[PDB]
Amino acid sequence: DIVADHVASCGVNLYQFYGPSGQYTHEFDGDEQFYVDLERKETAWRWPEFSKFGGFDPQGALRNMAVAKHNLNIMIKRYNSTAATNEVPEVTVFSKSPVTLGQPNTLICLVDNIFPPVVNITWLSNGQSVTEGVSETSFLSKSDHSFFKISYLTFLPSADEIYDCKVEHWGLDQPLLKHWEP
Amino acid sequence: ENVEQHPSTLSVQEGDSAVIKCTYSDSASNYFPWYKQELGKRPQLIIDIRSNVGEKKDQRIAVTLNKTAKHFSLHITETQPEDSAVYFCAASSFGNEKLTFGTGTRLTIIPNIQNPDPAVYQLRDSKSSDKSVCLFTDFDSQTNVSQSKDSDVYITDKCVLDMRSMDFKSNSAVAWSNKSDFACANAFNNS
Amino acid sequence: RLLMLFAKDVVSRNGGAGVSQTPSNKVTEKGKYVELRCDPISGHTALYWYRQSLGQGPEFLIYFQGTGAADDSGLPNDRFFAVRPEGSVSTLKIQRTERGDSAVYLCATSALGDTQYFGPGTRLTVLEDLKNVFPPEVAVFEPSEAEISHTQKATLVCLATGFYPDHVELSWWVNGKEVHSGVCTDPQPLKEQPALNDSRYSLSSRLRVSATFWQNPRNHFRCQVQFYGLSENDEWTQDRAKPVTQIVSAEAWGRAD
Amino acid sequence: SPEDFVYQFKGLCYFTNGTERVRGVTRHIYNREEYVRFDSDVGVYRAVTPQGRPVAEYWNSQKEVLEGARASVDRVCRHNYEVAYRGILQRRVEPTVTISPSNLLICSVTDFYPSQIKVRWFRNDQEETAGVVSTPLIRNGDWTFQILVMLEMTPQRGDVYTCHVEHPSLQSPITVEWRAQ
Ligand SMILES: *[C@@H]1O[C@H](CO)[C@@H](O)[C@H](O)[C@H]1NC(C)=O
Repeated sequence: DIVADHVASCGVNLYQFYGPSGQYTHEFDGDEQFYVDLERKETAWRWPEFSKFGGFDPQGALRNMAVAKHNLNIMIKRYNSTAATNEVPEVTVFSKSPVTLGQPNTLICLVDNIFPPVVNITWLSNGQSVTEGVSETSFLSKSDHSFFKISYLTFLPSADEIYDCKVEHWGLDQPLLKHWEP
Repeated sequence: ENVEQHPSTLSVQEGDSAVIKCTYSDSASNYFPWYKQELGKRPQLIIDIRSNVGEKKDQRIAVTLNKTAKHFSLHITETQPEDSAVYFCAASSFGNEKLTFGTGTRLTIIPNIQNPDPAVYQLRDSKSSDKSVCLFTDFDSQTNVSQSKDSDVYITDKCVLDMRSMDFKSNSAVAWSNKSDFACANAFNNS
Repeated sequence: RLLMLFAKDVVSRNGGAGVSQTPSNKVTEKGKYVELRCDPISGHTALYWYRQSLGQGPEFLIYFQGTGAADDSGLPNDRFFAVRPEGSVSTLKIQRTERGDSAVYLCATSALGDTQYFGPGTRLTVLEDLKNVFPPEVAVFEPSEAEISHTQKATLVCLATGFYPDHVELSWWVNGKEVHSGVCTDPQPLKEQPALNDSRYSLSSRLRVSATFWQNPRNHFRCQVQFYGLSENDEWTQDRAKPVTQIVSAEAWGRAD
Repeated sequence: SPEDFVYQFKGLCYFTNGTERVRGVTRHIYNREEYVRFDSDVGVYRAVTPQGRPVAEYWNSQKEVLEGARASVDRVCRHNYEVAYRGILQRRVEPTVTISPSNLLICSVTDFYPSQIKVRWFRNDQEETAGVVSTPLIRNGDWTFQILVMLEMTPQRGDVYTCHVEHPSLQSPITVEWRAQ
């Protein structure tokens, strides 16, 4: 246990054999400053107000993705090809701010204890798929080296719409719905 | 991105110092190596400098760096002919480790010839060769050797040899032909 | 203007003292497949491949971190591909070869990635046909008596003539050891007829020994010109000997008084 | 289900008391298991597991790797504090305090940053503790927290309730009243 006022991750470097795929992010005190888009080779900010402090050469990431790609192969061998244990994620659904009908708000779907980092998170409005007003965080890191991820639905709380968050995972026998109604 | 390098070609007297200037664009560049390349060989890493120092010295060689003006150069003092090569500056950054090179400087150190004694000798025919060969040797490095104005005789440019257990250096140029009236007398030039 | 840094990952382990490439020269014709090998400085985790169109400086092709590609942005087209299956040796494969691919292919490696040490490079020489590949004729010419008397030194001259494409490696051997002391080869060969894209090349060299050395009949001089041509297996259907990669050499022994 | 294998490599910087005590750690993880760690307080690569013993052995002998990991704290950690972290630590977002009944009264302090918050409940200018429950800080995942602090109340005509909030972004506390209808 390391005591500190603050802690950055100047590089969470995620690489997995399934895909294969990767992710490169920096985090300051639990929050994602930026990510690197590995297909596009382009640094990207989910929350643009943070470009203001710190650019980043996409090349630095693609570099470490190469190393991880190499090292994962080494480490697979040493561990006798020991496949990752699927975890059972904890979904919870809550609002950003207090609920007032007619007041625009953002719904927050929190998927904790994600492992491995493979999850489809969609929203449902009256049991139908919503694509409008949905956005995500990247896979955020945890000291037990599992991940969490957070999807957002912006919405107009109405007389009747009923919302669900649909989470799909390999630790889940069947797509898991979490409900939220005004 | 890009790195610009001047001059294009440089001739300096043995002894004098030589200077190549370079300039880079990406302000993030943190590492700046220089390479020497002899003909038919790869670039040889001779000195490098990082953006936390302004100057580095290594024997006859010196490298400088202005991170605010993005200039960096190479100083070769007390030049010796072995120094004759193509030199390259390159630049690298912390996240992008590939080197991006300059267009090359072709260094030529003109060898100071101590006691010139310019003479033209003839060499003895090979049993297996229909040609005759003349050797122009022992001349001052300033001396001109012009190319053949006759299709049937071939004349090479000058070249410095050492040997290298004495304090001896010499230039030479070879003329050869199979033309019946080939006189070593005067295939060359002048005062 | 302002960038943050990061923790660089390092390769896990689970070559020679310098970076080697062989051969120095690969000579082929259009449309054929060419591989360029490169054995890294042993222990070096990062390998780079650069291309040098002669006249200009090196330009980046691909960068390996261990077994995997960190940066492939420099590969000129989809006919280029590079591998490094054991994170050690790396081969560069060029698929359907065109004249425009003619360059020297440098290889450089690094312990971690930053500081790069190059190899001697492989010059790929891609031609229309192989109909003009001729190996050299080598001839040595023994020293002027007049030079020997005047300067008490003896200059021998080697002449490699009649070869195409250019680029041969000329060495002087004396009593079974290569020599560099007293030697100077032309820095550039010359066209035997400059008015042609089809011209063949000549090249001279000089070895200069002391008179006593030349005058000792036990001293054996050889002038060796290495030539890069077609390999043993390559089709050849022309009225003349197959211009294989081969050494051509001429000799002289020292002569008394 | 598809079989997967996972590699994580984290470079972490721990700061304390400005930039006085700084501490760099790197973890190399296979699935959920850190197998080899470099820790600027230890000074060298340590194996956390059996599988990390030879990797750390090797790296520790390479003068250049060891030295690079040692410089990391000053070259990377201390640099990022200057480039980003210091300005991020300047970031102040004010909490929105709102009271609503669900006999339970829910003070909902929302949208704030940084994380440090005090929240107190009152009944008639007298602090109520016995009847308070709070959530942990909740992380919104944008750059804000929120927190819900409940007072268990038995409302009477006359009574004034006050949710009282202190946060680094506020020069003075926010108070929000709720009068028994
Ligand atoms: C923080 O560090 C400074 C000097 O770096 C020191 O003066 C100050 O007392 C320190 N504060 C604490 C709480 O350690």
